[PDB]
Amino acid sequence: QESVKEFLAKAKEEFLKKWESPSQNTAQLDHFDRIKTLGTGSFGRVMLVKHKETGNHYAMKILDKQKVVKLKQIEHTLNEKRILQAVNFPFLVKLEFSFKDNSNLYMVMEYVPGGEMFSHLRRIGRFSEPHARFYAAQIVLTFEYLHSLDLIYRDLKPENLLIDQQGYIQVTDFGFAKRVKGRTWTLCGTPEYLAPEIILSKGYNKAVDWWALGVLIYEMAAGYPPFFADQPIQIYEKIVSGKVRFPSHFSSDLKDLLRNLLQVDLTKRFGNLKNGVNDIKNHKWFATTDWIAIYQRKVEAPFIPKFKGPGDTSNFDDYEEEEIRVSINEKCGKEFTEF
Ligand SMILES: N[C@H]1[C@H](O)[C@@H](N2CCOCC2)[C@@H]2OC[C@H]1O2
Repeated sequence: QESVKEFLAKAKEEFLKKWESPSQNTAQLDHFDRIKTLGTGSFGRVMLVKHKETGNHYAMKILDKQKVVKLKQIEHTLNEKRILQAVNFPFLVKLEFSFKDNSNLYMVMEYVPGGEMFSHLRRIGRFSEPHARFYAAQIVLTFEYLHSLDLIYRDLKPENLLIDQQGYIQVTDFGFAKRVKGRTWTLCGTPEYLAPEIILSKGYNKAVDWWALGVLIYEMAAGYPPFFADQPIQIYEKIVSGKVRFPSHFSSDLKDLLRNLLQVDLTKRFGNLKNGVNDIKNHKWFATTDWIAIYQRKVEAPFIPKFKGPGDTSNFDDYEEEEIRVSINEKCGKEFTEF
């Protein structure tokens, strides 16, 4: 399809230019006012901030350099920043500024006020198949783009997908993404979404992102993921068996797609065969999908989140508010020279 070949050829040209010449130190902390904590992890936090000169709102990710080294995430945090300053796609969150100081690394992204897809899924119960299909088509197009750049994403799940002001998806949380020619080996991701070859400590490739799409479409349509248990070891046993049971309300076309995405043998899995992503785009479950209209954002979305303005935080949840302290001395300077 010529218009798709030329689109992706140009996409890769523009990605490589920025990849080979990354930007650095494009703002500083006292250019912003702090508003609220939006999310936390074992080495970082995300805060809503407002730029003092322009008044624009942003999601500022703050990573603690000393905890990054301890949790062994140095290369991952350098992957994340380099990838985010080089990509450009309608359904990816854009990096606007980055900088560092004596204690922390900072990535400043556009703020999306609609909240995480996870919150909306749990409030509604499950998404109808047309509603799940609209979100899934945006993930297929985003993976077609990323994989053509030799990037793997490695953390697809509903908590990492935001719903925007037009009801469309924005993928965020690029902390495990990596540029990969061939195979890679790091153990990372979230237990319920891991493909069997990751659990078995094998060299793996972009097929793990297509497995995770199968898990996501099942979770959107059922209300719960296909493999669950109280301990990760029990989750892993179910995954590598891959025996999966489908609710009776699933359509026959949906069950067929999911059996081909949740294929335990990676050499048989849709998205990893000779025809690549087109085995997915041409599947009967997507027969009603206008792929061009979705990319151009001309389709009316299933619902628009309720929010009052660009600074509204009502769709995110409440976290303890702690300080952003910067040490008087520099920490881990050498390890993050390239950030
Ligand atoms: N070639 C072998 C593969 O494991 C399968 N193929 C994967 C590539 O695409 C189509 C089918 C199928 O099962 C046995 C044989 O044919």
